[PDB]
Amino acid sequence: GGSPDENIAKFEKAYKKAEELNQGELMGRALYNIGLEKNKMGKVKEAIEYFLRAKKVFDAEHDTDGARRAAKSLSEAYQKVEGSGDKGKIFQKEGESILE
Repeated sequence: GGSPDENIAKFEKAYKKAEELNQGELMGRALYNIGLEKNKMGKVKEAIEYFLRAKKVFDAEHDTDGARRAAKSLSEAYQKVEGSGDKGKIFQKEGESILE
């Protein structure tokens, strides 16, 4: 297995590991990943929460990149809050994992 909401259960543990270390870059990315999992399951409004909280922690770190990155995924979500998906081919893909 490895369902997105079940992956969140691990990412919340990983968030607590980020949080005890107080490393808001990691704390932001943790909630951001959770939000991506929500968004792909159709939990758009739940995705918003996690991208807002992720972004908020990036804003504290002054990492404007991750703040805009969470806001970009927020834009992806807000389109589905206005026109929920819509009958059309949205060119989606996997999360940018260029982590060597």
